[PDB]
Amino acid sequence: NRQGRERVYKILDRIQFTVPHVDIERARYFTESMRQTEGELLTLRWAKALKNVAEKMTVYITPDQLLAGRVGQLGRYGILYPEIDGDFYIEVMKDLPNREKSPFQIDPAAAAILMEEIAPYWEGKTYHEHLNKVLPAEIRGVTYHDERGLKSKFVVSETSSYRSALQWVPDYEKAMKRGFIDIQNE
Amino acid sequence: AKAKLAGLDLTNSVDIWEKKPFLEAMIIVCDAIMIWAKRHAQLARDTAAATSDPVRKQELLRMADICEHVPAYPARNFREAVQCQWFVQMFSRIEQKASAIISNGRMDQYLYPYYKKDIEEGTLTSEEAKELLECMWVDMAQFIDLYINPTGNEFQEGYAHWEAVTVGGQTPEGEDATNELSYLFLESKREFPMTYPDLAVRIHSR
Ligand SMILES: O=S(=O)(O)C[C@@H](O)CO
Repeated sequence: NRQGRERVYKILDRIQFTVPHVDIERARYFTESMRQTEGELLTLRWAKALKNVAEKMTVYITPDQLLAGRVGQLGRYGILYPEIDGDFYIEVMKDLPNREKSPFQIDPAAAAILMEEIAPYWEGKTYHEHLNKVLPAEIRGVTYHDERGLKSKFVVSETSSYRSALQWVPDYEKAMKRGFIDIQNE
Repeated sequence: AKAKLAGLDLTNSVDIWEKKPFLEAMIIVCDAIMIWAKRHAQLARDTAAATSDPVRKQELLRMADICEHVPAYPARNFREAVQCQWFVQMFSRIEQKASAIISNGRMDQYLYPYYKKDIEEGTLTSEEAKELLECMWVDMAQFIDLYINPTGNEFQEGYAHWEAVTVGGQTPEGEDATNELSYLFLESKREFPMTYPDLAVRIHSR
């Protein structure tokens, strides 16, 4: 029932029926900053990294949108958080496009930057590697099937190595009522 | 450490993480120094077998008995007490670079029960005790504080070191703590002049 909805349907028609792409820019510019700020307060490193992303990443207006802003290329896309689970990239990226559940495609140039520049930085540094490393022997059995912790046991499953955090709702109202100049002045 | 570990509640949400890894570390560090000492006992036997001089051979053999007992088990006499001390201070250097090189504590106090007993029972003389302490000094004199960072080098130039040995002072009950060993340390410093050990005396109003 498309009467009066020419704009949204034109946007949605172009992307429905398409395989999502892996966009690497957030992860690239995040990593580029973080590797220079090691040892500083983590949220300070993180803010500097987000500023690096804000300055260097491609900015976008989706064709025909009234809203400005994406965090990755046109089409359906996802982005990367190697701080969580970068130790999986070597095992998973090759199989992403043929994944029975939720396939993704990755462009060859993007994959080259991902595996040659991004993933090597995060070796020995990911949250997943650290958790797997230190988990008490009495707990491993119900947690991971394998010594690298790449396979869950699906008995007592940890869920912190595939996401940064629980769900969250920020205070949007505060942002629109005050603006970030006033928040910064605070 | 093992007993503390058995007393944790390893069914609760926290002990397995907050406390057990520390007690595991303590169990391991106790093995470390004991393993190290045991390898010395065997080195002494092998050295004894390769040594023709009968006297030094017996010396090396008594050394092996000593290193088999201490620091794993309580010292039984002055010679075991000193070699225990020696293992702890040398393994402390392996542990870390404590400023000034690790200090030696109130040697005249904690060695005195061993020294008095062996003296009385005729297993030890004061000349032999003094020789053993002086053996400590000449091997301490071969461990040189190595500062790489120029700041450390210029704040401790000339291999500056202060491996303090404390004699005299007061007991934990606040009476004078002078004993025969206190005097022995001062005699040895006069008789055997040398830049080791850093002999430090506690003074009080009495
Ligand atoms: O509460 S969370 O475990 O972060 C996510 C759940 O709300 C939706 O998947």
